[PDB]
Amino acid sequence: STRVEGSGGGDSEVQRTMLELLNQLDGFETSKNIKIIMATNRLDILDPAL
Amino acid sequence: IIKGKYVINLKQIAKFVVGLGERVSPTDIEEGMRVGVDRSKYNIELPLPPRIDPSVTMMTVEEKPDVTYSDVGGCKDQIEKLREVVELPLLSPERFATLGIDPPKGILLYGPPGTGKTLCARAVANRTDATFIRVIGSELVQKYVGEGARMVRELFEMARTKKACIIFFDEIDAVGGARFDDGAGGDNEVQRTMLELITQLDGFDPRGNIKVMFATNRPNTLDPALLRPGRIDRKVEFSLPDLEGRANIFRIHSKSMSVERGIRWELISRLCPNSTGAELRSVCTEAGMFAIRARRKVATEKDFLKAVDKVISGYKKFSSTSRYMQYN
Amino acid sequence: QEEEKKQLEEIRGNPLSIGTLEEIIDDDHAIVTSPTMPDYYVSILSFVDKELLEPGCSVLLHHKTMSIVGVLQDDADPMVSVMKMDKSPTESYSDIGGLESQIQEIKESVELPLTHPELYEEMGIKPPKGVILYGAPGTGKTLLAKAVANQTSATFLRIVGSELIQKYLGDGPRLCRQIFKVAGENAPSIVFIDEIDAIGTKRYDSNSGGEREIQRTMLELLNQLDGFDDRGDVKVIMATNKIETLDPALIRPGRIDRKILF
Amino acid sequence: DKTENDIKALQSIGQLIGEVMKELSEEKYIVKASSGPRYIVGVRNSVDRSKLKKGVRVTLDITTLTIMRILPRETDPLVYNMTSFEQ
Amino acid sequence: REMFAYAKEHEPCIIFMDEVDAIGGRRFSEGTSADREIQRTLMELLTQMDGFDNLGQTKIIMATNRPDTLDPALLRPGRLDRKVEIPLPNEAGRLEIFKIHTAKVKKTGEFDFEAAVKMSDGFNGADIRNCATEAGFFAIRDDRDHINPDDLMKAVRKVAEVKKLEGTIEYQK
Amino acid sequence: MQIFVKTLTGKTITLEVEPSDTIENVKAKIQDKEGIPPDQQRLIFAGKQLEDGRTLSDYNIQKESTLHLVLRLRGG
Amino acid sequence: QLPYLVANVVEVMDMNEIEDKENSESTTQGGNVNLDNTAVGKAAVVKTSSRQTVFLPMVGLVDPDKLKPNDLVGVNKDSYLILDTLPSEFDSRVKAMEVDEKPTETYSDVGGLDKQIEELVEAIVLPMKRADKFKDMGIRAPKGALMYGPPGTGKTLLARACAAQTNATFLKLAAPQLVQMYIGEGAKLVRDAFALAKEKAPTIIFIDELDAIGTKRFDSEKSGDREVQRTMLELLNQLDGFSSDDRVKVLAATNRVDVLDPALLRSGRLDRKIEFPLPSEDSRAQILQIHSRKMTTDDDINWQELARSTDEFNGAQLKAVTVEAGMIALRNGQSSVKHEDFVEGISEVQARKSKSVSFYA
Amino acid sequence: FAQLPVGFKNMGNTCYLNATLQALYRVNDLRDMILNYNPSQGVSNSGAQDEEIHKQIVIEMKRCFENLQNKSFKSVLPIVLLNTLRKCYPQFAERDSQGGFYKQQDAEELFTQLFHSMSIVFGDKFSEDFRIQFKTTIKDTANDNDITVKENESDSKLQCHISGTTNFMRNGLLEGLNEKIEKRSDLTGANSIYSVEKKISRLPKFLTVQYVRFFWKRSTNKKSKILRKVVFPFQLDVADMLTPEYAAEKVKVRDELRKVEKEKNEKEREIKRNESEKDQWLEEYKKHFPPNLEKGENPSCVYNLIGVITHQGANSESGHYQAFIRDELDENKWYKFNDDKVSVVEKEKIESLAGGGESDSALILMYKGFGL
Ligand SMILES: Nc1ncnc2c1ncn2[C@@H]1O[C@H](COP(=O)(O)OP(=O)(O)OP(=O)(O)O)[C@@H](O)[C@H]1O
Ligand SMILES: Nc1ncnc2c1ncn2[C@@H]1O[C@H](COP(=O)(O)OP(=O)(O)OP(=O)(O)O)[C@@H](O)[C@H]1O
Ligand SMILES: Nc1ncnc2c1ncn2[C@@H]1O[C@H](COP(=O)(O)OP(=O)(O)OP(=O)(O)O)[C@@H](O)[C@H]1O
Ligand SMILES: [Mg+2]
Ligand SMILES: [Mg+2]
Ligand SMILES: [Mg+2]
Ligand SMILES: [Mg+2]
Repeated sequence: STRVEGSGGGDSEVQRTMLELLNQLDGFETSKNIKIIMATNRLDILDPAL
Repeated sequence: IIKGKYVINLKQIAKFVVGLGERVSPTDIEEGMRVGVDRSKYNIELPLPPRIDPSVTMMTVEEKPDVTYSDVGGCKDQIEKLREVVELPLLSPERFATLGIDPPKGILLYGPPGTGKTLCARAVANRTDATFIRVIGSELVQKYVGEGARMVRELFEMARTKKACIIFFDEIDAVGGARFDDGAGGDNEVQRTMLELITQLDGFDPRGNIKVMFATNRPNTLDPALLRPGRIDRKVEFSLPDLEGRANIFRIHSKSMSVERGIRWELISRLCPNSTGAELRSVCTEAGMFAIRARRKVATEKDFLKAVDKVISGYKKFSSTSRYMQYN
Repeated sequence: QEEEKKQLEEIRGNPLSIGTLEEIIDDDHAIVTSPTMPDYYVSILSFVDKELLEPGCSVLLHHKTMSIVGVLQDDADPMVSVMKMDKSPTESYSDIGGLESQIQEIKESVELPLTHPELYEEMGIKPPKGVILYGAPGTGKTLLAKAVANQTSATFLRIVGSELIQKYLGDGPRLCRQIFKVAGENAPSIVFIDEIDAIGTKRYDSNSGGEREIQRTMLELLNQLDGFDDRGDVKVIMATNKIETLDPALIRPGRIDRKILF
Repeated sequence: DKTENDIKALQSIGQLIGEVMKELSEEKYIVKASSGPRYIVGVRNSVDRSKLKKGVRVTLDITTLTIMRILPRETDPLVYNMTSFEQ
Repeated sequence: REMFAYAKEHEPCIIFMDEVDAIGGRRFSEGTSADREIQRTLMELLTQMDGFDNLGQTKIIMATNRPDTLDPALLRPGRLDRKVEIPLPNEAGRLEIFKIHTAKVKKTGEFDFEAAVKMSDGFNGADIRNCATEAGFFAIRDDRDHINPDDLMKAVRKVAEVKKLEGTIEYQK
Repeated sequence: MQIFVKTLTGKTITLEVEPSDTIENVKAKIQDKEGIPPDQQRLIFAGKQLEDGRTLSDYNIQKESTLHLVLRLRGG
Repeated sequence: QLPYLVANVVEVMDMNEIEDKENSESTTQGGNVNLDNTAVGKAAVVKTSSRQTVFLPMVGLVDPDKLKPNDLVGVNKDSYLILDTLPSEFDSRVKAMEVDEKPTETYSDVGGLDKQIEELVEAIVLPMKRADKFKDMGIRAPKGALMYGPPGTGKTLLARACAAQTNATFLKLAAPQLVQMYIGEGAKLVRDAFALAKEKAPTIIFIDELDAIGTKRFDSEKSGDREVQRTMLELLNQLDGFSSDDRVKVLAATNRVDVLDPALLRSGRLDRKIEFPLPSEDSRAQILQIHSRKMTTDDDINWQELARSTDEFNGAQLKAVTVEAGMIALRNGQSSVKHEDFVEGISEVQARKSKSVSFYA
Repeated sequence: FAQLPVGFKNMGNTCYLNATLQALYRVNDLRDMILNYNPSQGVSNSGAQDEEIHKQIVIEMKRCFENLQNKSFKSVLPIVLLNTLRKCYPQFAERDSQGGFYKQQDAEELFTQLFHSMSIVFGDKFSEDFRIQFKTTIKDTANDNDITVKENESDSKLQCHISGTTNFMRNGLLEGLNEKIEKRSDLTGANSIYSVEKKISRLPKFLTVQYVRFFWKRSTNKKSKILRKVVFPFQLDVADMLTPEYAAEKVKVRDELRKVEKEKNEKEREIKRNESEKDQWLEEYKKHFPPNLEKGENPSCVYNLIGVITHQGANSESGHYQAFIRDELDENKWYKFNDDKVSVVEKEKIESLAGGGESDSALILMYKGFGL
């Protein structure tokens, strides 16, 4: 209840790390296969890095 | 110790009464001392140094950095005050027996950022030939509270056994800071190590030839029981350079740099406001990058002016240009 | 080859019980604590060169009586798993093309002293260390860091700044202290901290995070960037855009030499 | 006699305590030891089936692991320290 | 677990838990791993008290130093049927306690207790016994083996001065 | 003749001997009262060793003197 | 002779001696008349540090009036039989609390503040020695005396000086060390610090810094200060009277008196409450003169003039004037401490440089 | 490449000799006198026929030392010397069962025997060089009724008697030059306890202090070895074991020499950024030496550390002595002599030899007079 005022969610901290790896992860064997499917009630609670 | 055999705890935890073999005498075994014993029959085979818990009190011990005392940080009278408290009673206790005073041990290094407090304890590490033990105060905190209490005690008593060492308490604004009570907080676990710093220093005897330097980068975060000066003897504020002090500092840097002489180092101090000693340390390296664009081997008068402006506009963009973290 | 292995195996096992090295004694001995349990007061066969090993190493002990036959070197942890690269960039330089008029203060302090130590011999003194990149987002900072790494061929570690925030206390500084000791071990490395404004805005719970967790990690990173250690060459790349949540002991010039605006 | 009694204890050996966790068969009992791991163990004709119930402590040998006798319950070393407070 | 079993082996076994605060505390579990031992132990107590084991022979006295420190299952009466309040003494309830400790001392006779003790208020019951001790420190000063009224009226006054140091404000329901 | 022998524990005991007696008698007498065996004993005086074949007048060894006893150790 | 294990006696249950017709045991045996069949002699159950329990016929040489359900014994490892009895175990950190020829500092290192000393002697030392008069009086023993007041007042130094001077056993204990994450055995460090003390009685448990186990809180939520207080409550258990706190005492120094536990405010825990002041006019001059006793001085000094220019400094600040006098003397290049250099050590160190730029003050 | 001296190859069961010789040759007068030997050096004549065996031994040191200094060599033979020693003392000439060869014992005894031989050849005037003279007062505890003054008591090295009184070397030296003598003699009383204090009345120019490490266990009846940590200062000051008079003389000379020693240690570092420069300072140093100086005396009460014999492994009954000597050209540079394996080690390696444990620990410490 202070992590939603503290970081937008403590699960959004893990999500945000994830997404930043993926910005330059387009080639590792050359092409993307592992997609990050994120999901939420509404997207107004997401971080501006998402 | 049972007087005439001893009770040992193996590290497989299992306890045994053991005697004395033929490498051991009546006087070799002490409390909390390790001993090696035989696995077919338990008997003291070889006495051993105390305590296997040390392994992260050995990651704060390293050997000395050999940086000279001919290039140092700050060209004031401030380092000679260090030379009376830290350095000289290590070199010569003869003068302090003639005075008759209890030799001087402690000192605080406090004041503005960027003033080369770590540069002078590295400079002293070459000169005195005394073992250096350097501490991060923020590595003293562990999730499971009570672990860092153990930690401090072990380092400090081990150091009384060493002779002629300096312990540099670095970054103890965390543990060594303020103290206060909460009502549902979680600060209190950290304060445990704060309390253990008060009680090892003061001891139940005084320090056994441990000269202590404490580097605080804010003179505003210190326990109010190391603020009292009885254990921290004369305490010398490392402040920002003077207008003559900046000229000296820039001359060490430019004798070490390849230049054309006939460059004023006084002028450069004038353009600057009162600001860190580290700015003048980056004037030269940016003047060195302007060397390469200009296709030089030297830095000449002109491009130092450009570099001086770069750093100054930097301090304009930020702060701590006359801040003390508020309140000298 | 034939005569070498005869007398090598004479003391080298069959099973070679693993130890972890707590401390050595200067008489050709050590005191090991095994991961299995029992400690042992081991000797040293000493054809692995007594002064070549040190605490934290994993050691080969002999299965008749435990003597240090040898020493394993090269380890990995679940804590350097996080750091190490799991890709090699497939977008190389000038796929950040445009805004290329201040890429000259990142290709003449990061790339170059590795490429030519020659030009920094002519001037002598300290080379450039560190850059901080800042501007609005969309100036390519995050890939720029990974593209100057391509050119130099120095060990590029990359650590996100939301993994330097943990939901446990005191073990944060311990993770951050590690990162630069790894880097100096490679004689050239580049460490990119992605979003070092994410250690001064992020927290978990307030009883193992809070102000304090943030505060400590900043202070730790000062000693790592320089302090007393005097480690090897680490070039540092920081991308940030909130440059007022940091200690006024890292954003001073004289550590991170040129600061670049975009 | 003070030393004769010591001989008789010495040439004997210790017992290792269990308790009857579950009856399996006539001559086979499942116990859970006070040291831990469960065993299947036997019985002498020094104990009856009508004299054993569960949670009743039993002796075992440390050289054959067979019950010879019924053993009273155990009770903490810790809780005996509490009965010695009355002041 | 074995302590409740033992209480059933031993008719009328009476169990004082002394100073429960942080071994029967709340769910906590955002601090140390130590906080999961608290739970684990706490469940044990309730399962003995209530289930296919029920205690009517055998009695629980739970002594706690601040009422609202405990898990709500320990605030659920049925294991803990009475929540008895033992007051901080009343004006003239201090007289009642003073009279039992004035028979512990050797004296030359005193029956002038009532006025002073009534308006020396601020005492708990142990401070009556410490007013005995401080009168025996005044006594040693005068070179006496006895308590007199010259010791007594100074004793209650002194102990009062030192207890102004800090107070005790804890909620009483 | 009364002489003094400083033991390994640095405590001085007395010994009653003769200046004509050999070092083997001296060492035998310390064996009786301490248990130490002669062939591990070394009696020193003046920083000079007194061998088994010597006596206690070869080096002018009279009374009120202290010999310093130290013990042997093998290897090579 | 070695080896032999070290154990505790779980309980004693006691089987009959061999003189009956029907077994020599308290339990019943399958099969009747037996006297040496499968019935054994007197029994004790002991717990081995190899971590099991063994039911043994206890050695007849070891009298069963020596066994207690809580006593530490020898057990022969090879075949588990009580060999002997041994004194009770203590943890290694608790064995170094003892004196080892502790130096005294006596009242010759203390000038000024006599009143404090007097209270200390009356509280601690005399109820030990004059413990009969105390029973005559008809009162109960003190469990300890508190010392409090600002940092640097001299508390720690007193405690050492008096305990060595009168020869009462001084246990050296520091509060955070009892807080360990072995808790239960780290709480047993507390238990054993009393266990040692009851054998080594009368004794003074000087705990330096009492704001770790003297915390205000015992209502804590969602944090690990609930680990911390479990070593506080065990101490308060051994200051509840089941005696073992009647000659076993406590000195405590604390630097902050605002956060002390309400169960330590009460008497029966800490009873005598000694304030340590800011020194008076005269007292400051005495303090200076105690540090100057060791070293050389000129005979043109006057401690009263010095006490004018010091304004209610406490003892740490006055130590830092007397040493700083002799800093300056070495710095000029003498070795004779000038009577003028006391004056300059007062200004040089006040534990503060200047009074912070004035521009409207 | 660089200049480094040669060592002895251990035959096996010989190290007790090889280890000791190295330390002795560091001593400046020692190496000099063996070189400048003539077959015309005055002997301490009172007769005796082993004076002639002593001559032969000194020739063997001279040629060992010539081999050692010259590079046409990588191994120095002890074989001729071993043969001479076995003739000289017939305790080294026995035979072990199930072990083998010629009896192996004792670097302490060996240094004693070597100085004995040298003092016969080079006279009693050479005996004074390492010999210490004491002032001994033998005096009753309370009022004196029987008193004797001994200066004829003497030694050639100190015996630091460990009894668990060591954590520092000085303490154990002080409690083994302090003692209580119990008597078994008739006075007008008997068994009077006498306090004896020996104080040094003449410093040696070369100091040796040996740690005593052995004990006879009487509770098992078998030899053990004491193991203890004893820090030894490189710079040793013996002021407290001298009488006030003698201490006053040497401490005043010491403080002036420490002024010139300080002045060198500053100048050395500057010129960096050698032998001749030391000689320019030597001519300055000798001027502060007292005008009443005599033969076989340190001009100071301070000594510096030039050798440590270490003994490693398990029990006594066993031993392989390696040794540390300090370079003769340096002052913080030490050579490790592990038979013919010669290497440079630093100050930190010397510090580590304080001991305790199965590790290297000290038995003998060689110093020498004149601070620097
Ligand atoms: N006075 C100075 N002269 C020359 N260089 C300096 C000076 N002060 C700082 N520097 C430069 O800055 C670098 C880092 O400074 P350092 O790590 O010593 O910080 P600090 O002064 O202790 O401050 P803080 O406590 O605020 O971190 C040094 O390695 C040095 O090159
Ligand atoms: N100025 C630019 N020119 C070309 N490509 C750009 C530019 N800015 C961003 N990009 C592209 O956008 C993608 C991600 O940008 P990157 O993460 O490197 O930038 P950033 O500045 O750190 O911040 P952000 O991700 O929020 O844009 C990459 O495909 C990168 O090439
Ligand atoms: N009356 C006095 N006379 C002489 N010296 C004094 C006096 N009072 C204090 N001192 C000196 O001041 C020093 C500091 O006080 P001390 O450290 O003993 O107590 P403390 O208040 O418990 O401090 P802390 O908790 O910070 O260790 C003493 O060690 C002593 O040197
Ligand atoms: Mg800092
Ligand atoms: Mg971005
Ligand atoms: Mg204190
Ligand atoms: Mg109570």
